[PDB]
Amino acid sequence: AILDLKSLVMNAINYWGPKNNNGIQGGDFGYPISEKQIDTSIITFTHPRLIPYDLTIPQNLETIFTTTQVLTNNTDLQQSQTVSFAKKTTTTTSTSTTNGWTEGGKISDTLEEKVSVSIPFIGEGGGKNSTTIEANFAHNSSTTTFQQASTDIEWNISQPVLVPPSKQVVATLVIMGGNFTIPMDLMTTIDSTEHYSHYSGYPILTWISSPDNSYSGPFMSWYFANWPNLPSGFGPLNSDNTVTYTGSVVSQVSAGVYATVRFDQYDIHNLRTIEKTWYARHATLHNGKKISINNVTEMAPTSPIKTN
Amino acid sequence: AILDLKSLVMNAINYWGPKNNNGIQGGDFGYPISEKQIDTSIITFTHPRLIPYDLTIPQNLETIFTTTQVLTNNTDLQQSQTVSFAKKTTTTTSTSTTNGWTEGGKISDTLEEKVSVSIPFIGEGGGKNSTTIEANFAHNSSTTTFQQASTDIEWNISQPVLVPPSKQVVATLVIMGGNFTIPMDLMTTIDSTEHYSHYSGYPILTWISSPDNSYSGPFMSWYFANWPNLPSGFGPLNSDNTVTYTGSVVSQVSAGVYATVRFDQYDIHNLRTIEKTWYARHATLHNGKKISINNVTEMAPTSPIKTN
Repeated sequence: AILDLKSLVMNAINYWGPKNNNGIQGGDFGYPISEKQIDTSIITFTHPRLIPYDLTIPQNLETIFTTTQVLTNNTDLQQSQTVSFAKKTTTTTSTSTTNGWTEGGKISDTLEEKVSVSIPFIGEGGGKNSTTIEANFAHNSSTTTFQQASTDIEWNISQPVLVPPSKQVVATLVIMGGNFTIPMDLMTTIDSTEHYSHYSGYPILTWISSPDNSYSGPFMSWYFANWPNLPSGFGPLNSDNTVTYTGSVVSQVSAGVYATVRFDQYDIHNLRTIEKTWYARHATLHNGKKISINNVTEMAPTSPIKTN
Repeated sequence: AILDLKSLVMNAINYWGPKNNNGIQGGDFGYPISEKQIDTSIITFTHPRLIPYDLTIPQNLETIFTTTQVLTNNTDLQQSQTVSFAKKTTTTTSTSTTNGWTEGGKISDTLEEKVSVSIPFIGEGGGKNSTTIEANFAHNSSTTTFQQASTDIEWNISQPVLVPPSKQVVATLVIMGGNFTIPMDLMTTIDSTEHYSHYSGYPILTWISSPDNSYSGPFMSWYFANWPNLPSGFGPLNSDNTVTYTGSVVSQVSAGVYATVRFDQYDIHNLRTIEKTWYARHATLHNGKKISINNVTEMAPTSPIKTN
């Protein structure tokens, strides 16, 4: 859920109050306190670290783009022609918080960063492969509301094709992509714009004002970290006197994963019939790398004998 | 357990054999094959990555070292005397494999590296703290046998002490340490010293010799990665045609975590009775950092009022 830090601070203050006065020397804060004696706006959250869980179970892809180039040789000699595709697609991510935080119900500003994520995938023959994908992720620790982000990828596939005389070669670019749900831990460090240092530094999560408002006293992170019902997601006191909270996001990513080119040869005088179909030797991944076409089609690799 | 890769390769070869001859073109390998037709010694394991799980549940410490320095002022004036401790201790780790690998029962050579590990700990008042510890870890992917390593740490604690006339101040260094069980995933990449490339590169896990031994054929990682009973710990085929295996270690670490100094004041003419006990303002961590003494003793921090 979205934890309110103002409430928890108020719960901690009201727990320590009658027992040690929150370490404040003197004063009549009238416990329990009302949310007017308090201003938690001085609390800072470190910009969150996003830790993707690395997907392990291979997924099925489907065709998200197909296009064609036509190469013709109506000459007397074998020609060397290059097939060149350049296609921009857009990887899309939408992200909701499962376990987030705010301070006094506030809604913070959506942030956006690049995250490397593991993408295990199933080639067309059912072959199993492993790659990584870099994408833009938007997140908001303060709502469950989905935050969208987008990333532009260009697929550049170029290679030479050997076209015989009076043949037509048709090159078909196919882009395979899928839909992945990546859960990520979301990591933040609770600090403050103000400290009660003096012997060593302690973030002040809130000054506690007297009911008449004349004087005040500081509420230090020490009392928050050692509060016996501090929730499960808060870490212990760091060397810093800061406290780490670890929340959660669930992200959904929709990305092209790999591209192949298929060649189909025809004789220019009957274009109804394929003479010869073959694949480019390499499929191209989202991240630009080249892998063997056997990893993603129904052909197994193959070798002759070696007679020593 | 310790998986033998020679067996699994042999199981894969004997699975594919009758079906496609392991992609080898021609030849009568007599399936099933015996372990003489095969030499898996060409298989390489990438030097393992060790991924520590970050301990979350705070632990109790005990006193692993205590020593004293005695400061005396038998002069007429307040003196400024520095107390200086330099103590070498040794962090010890012992590590056994839960899920490891070898090739044909071989026992590889124990390796040793520095790993940063999370150490949550309970101060003397029951306060909860978070630090990190860098230690040497020895591991062997091929046995369950414990591998020990050791790391030398110096504790340097120096500060000035204010000693009144005709007082004795006794400074007591206390080092608190504990015993932590860190489980770690162990990560390796199966490659080969030999490749059947030719269209793209495939590690050869083993040449398969004819029964008469005249000729042979290569067994490529493709057949291993797509073998329907490949075990659960192997990842899919990487872009590299390598296969990632992820095993496990369980490590036990015994380390000092923090040091404090307590001062006890006496009058030099009765040394049976403490006048005044107080702490150095800071405890010192294993990694050299300084944290407030309140995080690790039974004293809560404290502030006066501020009258605006």
